[PDB]
Amino acid sequence: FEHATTVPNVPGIPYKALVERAGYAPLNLEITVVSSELTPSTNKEYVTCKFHTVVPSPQVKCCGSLECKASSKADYTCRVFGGVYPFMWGGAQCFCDSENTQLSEAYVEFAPDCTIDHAVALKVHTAALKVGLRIVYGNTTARLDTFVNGVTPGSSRDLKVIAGPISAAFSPFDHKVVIRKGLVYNYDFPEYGAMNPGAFGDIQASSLDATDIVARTDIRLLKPSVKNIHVPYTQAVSGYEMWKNNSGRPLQETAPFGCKIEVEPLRATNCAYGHIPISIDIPDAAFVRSSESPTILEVSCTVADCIYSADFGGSLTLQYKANREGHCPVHSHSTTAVLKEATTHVTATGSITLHFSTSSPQANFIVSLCGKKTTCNAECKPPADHIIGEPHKVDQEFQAAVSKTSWNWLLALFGGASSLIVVGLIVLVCSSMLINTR
Amino acid sequence: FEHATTVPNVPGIPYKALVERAGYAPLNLEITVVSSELTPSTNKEYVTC
Ligand SMILES: *[C@@H]1O[C@H](CO)[C@@H](O)[C@H](O)[C@H]1NC(C)=O
Repeated sequence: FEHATTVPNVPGIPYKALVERAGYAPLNLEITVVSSELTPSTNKEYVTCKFHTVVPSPQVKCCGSLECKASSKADYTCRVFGGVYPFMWGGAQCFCDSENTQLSEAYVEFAPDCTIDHAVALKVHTAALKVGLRIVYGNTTARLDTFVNGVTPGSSRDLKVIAGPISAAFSPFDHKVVIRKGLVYNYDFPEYGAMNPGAFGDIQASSLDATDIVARTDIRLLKPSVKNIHVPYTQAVSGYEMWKNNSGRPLQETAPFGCKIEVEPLRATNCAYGHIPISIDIPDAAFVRSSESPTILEVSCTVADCIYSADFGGSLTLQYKANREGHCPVHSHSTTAVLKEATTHVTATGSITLHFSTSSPQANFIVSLCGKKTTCNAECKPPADHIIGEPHKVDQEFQAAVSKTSWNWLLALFGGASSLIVVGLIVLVCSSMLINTR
Repeated sequence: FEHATTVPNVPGIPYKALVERAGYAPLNLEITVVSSELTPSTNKEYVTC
């Protein structure tokens, strides 16, 4: 048999649901979402890091002329200078008064340590959600893991189960993301092929060890002004360090709904938002015929005490009269309250206590014991402790916080002035015929 | 759990009170004032004889 149900997408909060079939006792269905896994699609854009300026030994032509030549190295900057007079520890290296000329070229390359300090800029899209479910029926447990899409049933014991699609899509990831040393940042990294000195992504490479690099970082050579040989270079500060200084907080301290984010797939995990519609198919053999199910008679409630607490602190008692020994299932059909146990032993005239949680002070609802029902009600109070860190609001509030006494107060407050105007019009027409008498 | 009371300051008169918590059976609580003790602060002015 196939049964459909909507469950909140949140870990550690089981959901109880029943299946009704003629001739078969109701079967408890417990559904738990063990862990969420939001894994989006990503395409590496480029990788950047701190760079390092190669300053190769300047070329010098003694007493002759020379010309600059371009090269394919990244940020290559070449410039000639005439009138130079190179000097070294050995003294003069060229000998001609101002005829000699020196050519200086510089370029940039990623520093070796980058091999571990690299930062990769990624583009994200088409977030996909994966849910792991545990289903309990007839004190039998089964596991599965399925994509949220409602067209790819999972495989578990050759059982097909379908989930989703999500009610409202949620994704903490933004179109442009940055990764470095296990940390993820939100940032609009410049597109590959576009560079801006003194900012993130001033050195860009397709791969960490790509021989081909493209990058401009505003290197301008200077005319030598010292006796000995020396090539003076001036350039802007590396952009990667500047981003590092003010990069801001990572995404672990900004993701809503407490998504725990792992880098290597770059996926969020174990966060809650939305409702999952799921259709579960149970084998028929799992069902038990009502003939062998225990028969109960003369059931009733007694609310020993109930506390309108966030945690599961409400108590209840049920009194039953039966004839056969066995186990029968129990449940609360009112969404505002959820029980704790699903099945209980049944005796000839036994009574059993149960634990339940509610999201309203007026705890009034219908509780099904085995195949029978019993309506019953009581009043709960707010708790002394108002902050706790355990599963809360097993059912969301449904504007049911209004108490029965408050309902009665509001009902009695309102009066029928409309009836009074109607009576006024009626007596007015009566007076009208009276005037017709006069 | 914290629970407050007002008791008569007098020895040999036990006071019985309860604590109410949902899901917990009521717990008796007996308070007895074994002996009072009032000590004032003093200074020695002088002595005579
Ligand atoms: C499950 O419940 C049925 C009904 O009482 C019982 O016969 C069966 O032994 C239970 N199975 C386990 C593993 O407890």
